[PDB]
Amino acid sequence: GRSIARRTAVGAALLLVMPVAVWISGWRWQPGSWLLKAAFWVTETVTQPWGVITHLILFGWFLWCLRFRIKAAFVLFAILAAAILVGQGVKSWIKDKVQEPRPFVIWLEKTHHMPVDKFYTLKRAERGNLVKEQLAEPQYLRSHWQKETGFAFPSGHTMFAASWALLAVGLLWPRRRTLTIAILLVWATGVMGSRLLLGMHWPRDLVVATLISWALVAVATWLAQRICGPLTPPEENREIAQREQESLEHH
Ligand SMILES: CCCCCCCCCCCC[N+](C)(C)[O-]
Repeated sequence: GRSIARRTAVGAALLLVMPVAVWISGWRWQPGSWLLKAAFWVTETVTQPWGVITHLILFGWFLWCLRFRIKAAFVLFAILAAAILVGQGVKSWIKDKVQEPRPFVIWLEKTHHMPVDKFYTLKRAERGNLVKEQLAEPQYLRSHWQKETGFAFPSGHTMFAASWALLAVGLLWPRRRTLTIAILLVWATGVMGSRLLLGMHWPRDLVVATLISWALVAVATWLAQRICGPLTPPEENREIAQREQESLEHH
């Protein structure tokens, strides 16, 4: 019954573990040398460029594991899509009220001799264009800081990876390759870590995207299940049991 929502919850909490830990810890970012590249790979698996690859594969794969009760599965991926739309809607809509530095911006204004008092005594958009110019004077990492922003926004990356992971844990505990759960969990954590290491986000931001991710996934499961039909074990109790007893077979 409510079991999904239990697991989902637990999942959130689990994924809340690392960032709250970090958040409490007083850690700060600064230069290093090879980690940046791996973290950049991990974030690039969510960036779109590519993709859109991870996303589709996870989509279809989920649909396989989501068989039987697949009637709601599509509904589910529609709801998620809907909020996704809603998402890009709000994102693009307000870039006004942010006014917050990204971990690297602080180190920058410092390193570049920019009185913080004066730094915020200046405008709003001019600040951003100045961060752009200060960035202009590794390379790909610069490309990423430019492409992203001066101001820190919510974490899309976190939200996406975390929503996937949450979906994974929550709506399947009854096994289709539990490797999928463990992998989405570790991967999600890896994206969040990727954001931290790259001077992209403050730990609180990660915590919050994980929460948003939680609420989104929750509302989506409850609503998709409302109309019509849940998963729940599908007949697939017998089929999953049939795959379970195949584990001890050989003889
Ligand atoms: C900065 C990018 C804006 C993203 C818009 C909001 C995204 C929330 C969608 C999370 C759902 C991920 N999922 C489960 C469909 O894979």
